[PDB]
Amino acid sequence: SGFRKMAFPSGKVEGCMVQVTCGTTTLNGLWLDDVVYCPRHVICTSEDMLNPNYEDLLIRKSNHNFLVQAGNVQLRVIGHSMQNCVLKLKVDTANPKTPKYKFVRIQPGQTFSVLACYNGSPSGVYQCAMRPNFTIKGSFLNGSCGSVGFNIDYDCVSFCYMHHMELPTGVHAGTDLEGNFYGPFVDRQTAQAAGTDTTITVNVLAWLYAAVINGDRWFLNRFTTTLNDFNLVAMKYNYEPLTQDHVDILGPLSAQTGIAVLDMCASLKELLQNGMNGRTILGSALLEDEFTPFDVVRQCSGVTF
Amino acid sequence: SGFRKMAFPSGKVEGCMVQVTCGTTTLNGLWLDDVVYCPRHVICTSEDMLNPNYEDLLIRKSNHNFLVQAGNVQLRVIGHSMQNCVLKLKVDTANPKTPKYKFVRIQPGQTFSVLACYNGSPSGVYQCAMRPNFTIKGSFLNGSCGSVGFNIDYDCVSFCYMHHMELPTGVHAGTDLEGNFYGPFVDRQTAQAAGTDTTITVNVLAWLYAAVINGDRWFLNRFTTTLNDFNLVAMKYNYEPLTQDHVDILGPLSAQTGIAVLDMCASLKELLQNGMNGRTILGSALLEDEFTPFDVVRQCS
Ligand SMILES: O=C1C[C@@H](C(=O)Nc2cccc(C3CC3)c2)c2cccnc2N1
Ligand SMILES: O=C1C[C@@H](C(=O)Nc2cccc(C3CC3)c2)c2cccnc2N1
Repeated sequence: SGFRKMAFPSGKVEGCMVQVTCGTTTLNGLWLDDVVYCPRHVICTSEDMLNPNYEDLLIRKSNHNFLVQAGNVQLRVIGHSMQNCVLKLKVDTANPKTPKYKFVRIQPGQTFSVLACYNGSPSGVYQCAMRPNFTIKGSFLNGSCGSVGFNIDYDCVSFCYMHHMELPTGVHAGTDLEGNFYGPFVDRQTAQAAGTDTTITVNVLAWLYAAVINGDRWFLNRFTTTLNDFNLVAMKYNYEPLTQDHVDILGPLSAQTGIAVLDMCASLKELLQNGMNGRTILGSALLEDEFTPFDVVRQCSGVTF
Repeated sequence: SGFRKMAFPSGKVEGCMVQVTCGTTTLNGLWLDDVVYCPRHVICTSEDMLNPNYEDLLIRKSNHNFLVQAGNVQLRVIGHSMQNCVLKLKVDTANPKTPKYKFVRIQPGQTFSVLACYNGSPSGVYQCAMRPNFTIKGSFLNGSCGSVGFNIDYDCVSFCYMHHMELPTGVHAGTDLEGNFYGPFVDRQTAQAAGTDTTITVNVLAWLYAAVINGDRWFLNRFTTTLNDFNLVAMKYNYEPLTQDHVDILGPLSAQTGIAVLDMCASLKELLQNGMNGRTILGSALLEDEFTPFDVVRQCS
């Protein structure tokens, strides 16, 4: 029993984290095979950050301007290039701890584990969702840039996120490992703001299924609904539309618990309209939207890595 | 900024997890140097579970009755002994991935990371606290026994928990790595039940200090309180007593934020009275009690 916000075990990623230094800037890099990946903003100083010309800053650098430290060992940089907003430093040694991996771009609503790091040293791991407004609600201080997010699908690490910056609201923005931002953000010091966020409906439903599986059933009711009626309610409460694909994805949980997705939608309708009436669900007084259907099934079935 | 329930990176522990089998029972063990630690109940059968006599079950076993698998490899067991409620299996290979480590017994309110494991392979990592009633609110299925809890302050892993069982209420009980249970529990399937659980007051206060550090002040008020009046009110909401030690421990957070500990106590009293009136603190609509003072300073500043 029990249901917790759970991250993937982080060991396979821990063996890839290094420190990257350029001038007076130190941040984290990801060392896979013979390349170190890190945010291209490592090459900027204070003045540069206001309006950087990255190609022009980069052409001025030699390999020896980038100091890469893996533990207590310096790696030799033998090449450098940029891909979108990530810098790729070719080094003279392949990482002997390189896991089986891929680079994947995730969709809003999908979850991943973040390994927060400082000076190339992993400090903490936590689970995040990519918000509908393409931010993440992370926990990051000065020095965390280049921290990465990932999933593990089998023995294969899927890297999906590299941390680039904090927005003024205190939420976080970054890129895939091919250097494309999630969201309408740019890597420069200027006023930027996230869009208004919405709640991830399919995930709330997943978590309601988790609650039922763990014995917490007070919110169930005799009623059902239709997709269109439910979506009018979702829109009113700043919930993402529920699609037929979402309904299909929750199919397993529906069959296991005997509660059809649109029956559970009728539960969720009532919760939005009436609140929780002083009760909790899985120890929370708000509706949790950072577990996917896959997360719920995985944790309520004991899958291993 | 931001504030998350954060676990330690699990890699140092992952490299120590093995599978232990005895008869038809398989669970997890922790392989450090040349010893594998696991719950002694691995040697029980169905019959045994109400009133096992562990010394009598153990004397009947040989080394070769214990199968230990580390990844794809069998380890050879060359010795065994029991210490309290843990079995220690001496094996013929020291674990080359053994981290710097120590065994520490923790007190209620302390937090740690759990690496949940099945068949000797890591499933997930999450953060837990030792509740005042000596249970933890974990996430554990059949096969999770022998999963461990730990902290990593610096490069040294401090092992503080090994998982043994789930109580009827769905909460979890286990031992330190010297095999002494937390709380009044025993490794038997007799009816046992945890004490009423209470809120960890010192941690709630820590987390209110975290909210102030992250720029949120809405819940403060102009009042203070004596320690004794605070405790008289807080007990009525099932909050643990706050002690002078706890007040001392909050001193650094007090000094960082400019808010005296007993003024923060006054804020908490009002929150218990009023609720949150549709607001949140660090993203929660309930008061959070699974961050320690030490955790707050580590994650914020
Ligand atoms: O998440 C973080 C990392 C880091 C940060 O946000 N840097 C940062 C901010 C704006 C723009 C840029 C770059 C693209 C041009 C980088 C930080 C420094 C100090 C305090 N908190 C944090 N939080
Ligand atoms: O945490 C867990 C592990 C495991 C469990 O609780 N085993 C267990 C229960 C009572 C007593 C004993 C031993 C000392 C005599 C062991 C379990 C089995 C089935 C369903 N859920 C779980 N949850």
